[PDB]
Amino acid sequence: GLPLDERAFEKTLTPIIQEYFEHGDTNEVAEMLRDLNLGEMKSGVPVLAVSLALEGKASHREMTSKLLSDLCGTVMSTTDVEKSFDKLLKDLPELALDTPRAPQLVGQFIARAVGDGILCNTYIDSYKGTVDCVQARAALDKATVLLSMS
Ligand SMILES: [Cl-]
Ligand code: NA
Repeated sequence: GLPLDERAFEKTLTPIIQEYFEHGDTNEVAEMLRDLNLGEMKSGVPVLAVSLALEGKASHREMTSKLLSDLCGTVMSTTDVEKSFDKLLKDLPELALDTPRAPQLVGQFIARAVGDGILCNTYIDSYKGTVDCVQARAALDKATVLLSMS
């Protein structure tokens, strides 16, 4: 349904993710998440990580895809991951204000998640003809293109 402690959540996880962009140890992030024992807010981690990476270096975005692959199956499930991308698609209109190419970059995050097997290959299809948001559509379309040339 609805997540709890969202505002505090962002305040607590942001420094942890930013630090990860520098040390590159996904196990450090995993330990912090085990300490927090997050409820449904588990799905909020990928969204925040992606959101911060969008405004960072291209290397941070690659490190983020790696983090998602590592965390899935350890501190969160594919179900949490799918919920995270659903949230990401919804936040796209706001994210694009700071990063115009956010849709395309989210497209790569989606393609990579499907490649790493943490996001079902039918995820994109399910949204085919169910999305009104042109930004979400652009992200899904970019993901489709990237997966065709995989
Ligand atoms: Cl393209
Ligand atoms: Na990934």
